[PDB]
Amino acid sequence: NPCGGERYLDFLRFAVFVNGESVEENANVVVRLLIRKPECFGPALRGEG
Amino acid sequence: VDYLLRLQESISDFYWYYSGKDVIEEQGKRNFSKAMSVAKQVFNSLTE
Amino acid sequence: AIMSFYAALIDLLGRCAPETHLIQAGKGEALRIRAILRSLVPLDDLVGI
Amino acid sequence: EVQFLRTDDEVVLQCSATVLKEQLKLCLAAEGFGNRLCFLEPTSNAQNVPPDLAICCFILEQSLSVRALQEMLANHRTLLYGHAILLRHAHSRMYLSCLTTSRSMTDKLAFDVGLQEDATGEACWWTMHPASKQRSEGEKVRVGDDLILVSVSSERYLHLSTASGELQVDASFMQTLWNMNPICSGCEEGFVTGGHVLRLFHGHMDECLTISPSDSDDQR
Repeated sequence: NPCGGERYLDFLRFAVFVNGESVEENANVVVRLLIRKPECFGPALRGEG
Repeated sequence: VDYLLRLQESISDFYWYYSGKDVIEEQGKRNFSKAMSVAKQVFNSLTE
Repeated sequence: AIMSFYAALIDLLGRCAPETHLIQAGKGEALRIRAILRSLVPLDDLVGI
Repeated sequence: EVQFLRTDDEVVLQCSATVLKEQLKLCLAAEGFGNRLCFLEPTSNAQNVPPDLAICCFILEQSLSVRALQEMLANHRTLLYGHAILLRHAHSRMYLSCLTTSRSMTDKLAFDVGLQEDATGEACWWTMHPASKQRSEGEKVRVGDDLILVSVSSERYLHLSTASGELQVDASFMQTLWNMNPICSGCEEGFVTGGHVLRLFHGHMDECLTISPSDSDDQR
């Protein structure tokens, strides 16, 4: 579902990036959660295939 | 006992955080005071 | 929609990227996060896109 | 009481695979000298073919909490879930680390796992996590438990890759359950134990049991 994926990615962008500078805590948490759930990256970035 | 173990692990982590620093600032002192007050209460509960 | 999702994901990761001052300070967490992001997204793919 | 793993204990990292509808046990192994990358030595067919256990033995040199590891990097204990362990190859004395190089054609995000000469850096440290909720973080790791190892540096699970025909070990985002089977805990002084290299002398004759010299006519 690319549309919903894009919407949630936009929310995560707003969460992590504030006033032109990255929020380190939120960025680290988001990156760790995304790597823990690799399907978030989409089929293309999925490692095996 | 389980809650006491959790509190002990948290306090050990917070000590490891502050070990490198030479002096604990006021916020760290306050968090230490809160954690150790809760631990004192838990110890009293176990004693009773 | 697929391109929008992938662009949003790359944007979110770039935002999650650590700050230059942290990188210069050599913070272990920042270097780790930057390495993870670099592993996720190859540079040749960005250049080609 | 169930045995608890402790530092300075020799262990073998073991994983299970199903090939041709048969359960196969494999131990993580590495030569160290001349080849720093880790492979998998099968051990199920031990009765018919001995496994090369000499290179599958790792020593739990040290176990630390995550914050203690952070402080030490910036600058016998029972293993507890969530702590970071430092595995040293018994033979080569190089530490098990998550290499930056990758040769896995199937997976682009995976990294190679191999030995590292020195203990410096966060690559050599691995964090243990319970395989199931039956155990919880902070609980002592019991012998025979199923645990998942996560590299501190790359945040990647120690993974068994069956994508290719060969069974290979690599650091990826898919988790594999590993068993840390103890090899030895502590040997009392002067007593022989399995896995020891020794000479068998003929009583006190000064004669020892040996094969013929190299290039001998009996093929040694």
